[PDB]
Amino acid sequence: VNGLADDIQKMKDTYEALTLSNTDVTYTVGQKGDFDTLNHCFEHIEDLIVQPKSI
Amino acid sequence: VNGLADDIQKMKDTYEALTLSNTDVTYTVGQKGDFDTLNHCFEHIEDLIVQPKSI
Amino acid sequence: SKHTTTLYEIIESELQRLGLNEFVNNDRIHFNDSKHAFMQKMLYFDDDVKQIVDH
Amino acid sequence: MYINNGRINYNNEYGYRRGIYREPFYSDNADYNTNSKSYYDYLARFNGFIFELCDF
Repeated sequence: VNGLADDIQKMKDTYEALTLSNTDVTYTVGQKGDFDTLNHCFEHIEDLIVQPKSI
Repeated sequence: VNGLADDIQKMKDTYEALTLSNTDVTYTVGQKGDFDTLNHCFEHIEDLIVQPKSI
Repeated sequence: SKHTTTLYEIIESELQRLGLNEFVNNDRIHFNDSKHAFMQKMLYFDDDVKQIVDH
Repeated sequence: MYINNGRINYNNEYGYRRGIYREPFYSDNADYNTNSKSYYDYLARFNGFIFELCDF
């Protein structure tokens, strides 16, 4: 079941990265931000399949 | 659960874009390596749709 | 627990009050996580269990 | 030893009982203590509800 969940999450990440290449994205880093710490924020950016227009 | 796995496989087959991955890689060149010559290895690299995080 | 409760039941109740969950965790379900399960936590004497006992 | 072909299926080759009869693989001449919930656990559940009501 965990393998299936991992496959679902990876496919969702790939499609979200693909469909938002043209968009311009904003990640908020902080206590209430999208990411808890800066290093966690840039681990997500590194993992993107296709980088967007501007972050 | 087997039905869910079959659904995942069918949708991976139908949408080929979701198969893309940028995990790290290690192509070995030699007589019995992955690629026959160094030109082939870097010809295949330029053919990758998405460049992995490190090669 | 045929007459009165056990220490394990009280500690488990307080841990559940704290909001912890042993199965689902971070979107991957494990029946016996060995890291977030209430057992294998009061045996390693985590900080939460020590706070509960001191309370 | 081969993979389950990517599909999980549950089967018990060596089970305790086969229909009405009993298989010889496992033993029954053992007695285990069974510990159920006492009145204090009923009180604990009622106190949990009262705690939620107080929070509301």
